[PDB]
Amino acid sequence: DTAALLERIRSDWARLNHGPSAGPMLTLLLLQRLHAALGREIERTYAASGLNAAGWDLLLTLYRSAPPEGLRPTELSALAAISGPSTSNRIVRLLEKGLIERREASIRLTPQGRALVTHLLPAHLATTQRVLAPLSAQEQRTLEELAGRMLAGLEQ
Amino acid sequence: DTAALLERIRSDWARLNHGPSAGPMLTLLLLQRLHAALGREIERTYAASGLNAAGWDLLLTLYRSAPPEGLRPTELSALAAISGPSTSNRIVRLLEKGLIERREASIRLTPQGRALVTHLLPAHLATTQRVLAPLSAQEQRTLEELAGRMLAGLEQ
Ligand SMILES: [Cl-]
Ligand SMILES: [Cl-]
Ligand SMILES: [Cl-]
Ligand SMILES: [Cl-]
Repeated sequence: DTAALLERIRSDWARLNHGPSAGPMLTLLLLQRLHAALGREIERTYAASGLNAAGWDLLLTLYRSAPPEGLRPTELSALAAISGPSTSNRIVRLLEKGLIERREASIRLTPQGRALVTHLLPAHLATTQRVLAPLSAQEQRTLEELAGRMLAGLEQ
Repeated sequence: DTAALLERIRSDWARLNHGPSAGPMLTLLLLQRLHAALGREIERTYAASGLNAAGWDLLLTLYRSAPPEGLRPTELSALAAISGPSTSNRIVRLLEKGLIERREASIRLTPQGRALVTHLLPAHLATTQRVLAPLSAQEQRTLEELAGRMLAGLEQ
């Protein structure tokens, strides 16, 4: 908790120097902690509906980005916020739960899946704005730029 | 990939408006994608040693932050970058693997655990600097501040 013990972690890294700065290690630690904390907040929107983060992401991505016929698996992953083994049986599970359907693959929301997102979105949108709220307009755009810029350097 | 389709995702959110801006949703999507991509890069340091992200984090946190007697479970979680169900049997597994030991709990590196981190750290440190490399001194510190600032708002 806090920046309480960033100083402790900073001085701990300094002891490893035996005769450069700790910024990069601290910055990544902070983003990692931020990723977890953001997870917690965003989760509340849909935890009671029985969804997890991978499930909500897939549903929401279809809601915003699927055309009426749906999205194919390549497209879908390219448009979703979350990828990786974290998302292994998300489609299987959501099919199971009646919230998405297939057609010819090609995936879309069922009516129950769409009403569900429609009902949660206002709170998801509220939480999204609330977690960024400590930051101004510049700052938010700056965060945007730096993240895109870092992210660009790694996308290969 | 790219900012190629941020514009697609931005116009997709705009269609949801029926009569505010998409920044927050895009910013969080970007941090989420960044978290995954960073994961991939950092992973290479220790994937061949058989570690995963939770395992490496625990070992490294001891390396930098444990005193000679080791760290108790509260302390350890407070000093580590990663928390949550992601880290459930990390201690069990690392004990199993001979890299950490207990004593009276209280956890520390075994000699094999310490040599392992000692050997990987240079590459972990290299990767850490490399993924932040697209950004300047200001920028890195700015990212640091904004993340801490967001993270502070959520730590309760
Ligand atoms: Cl994140
Ligand atoms: Cl999204
Ligand atoms: Cl991250
Ligand atoms: Cl660390």
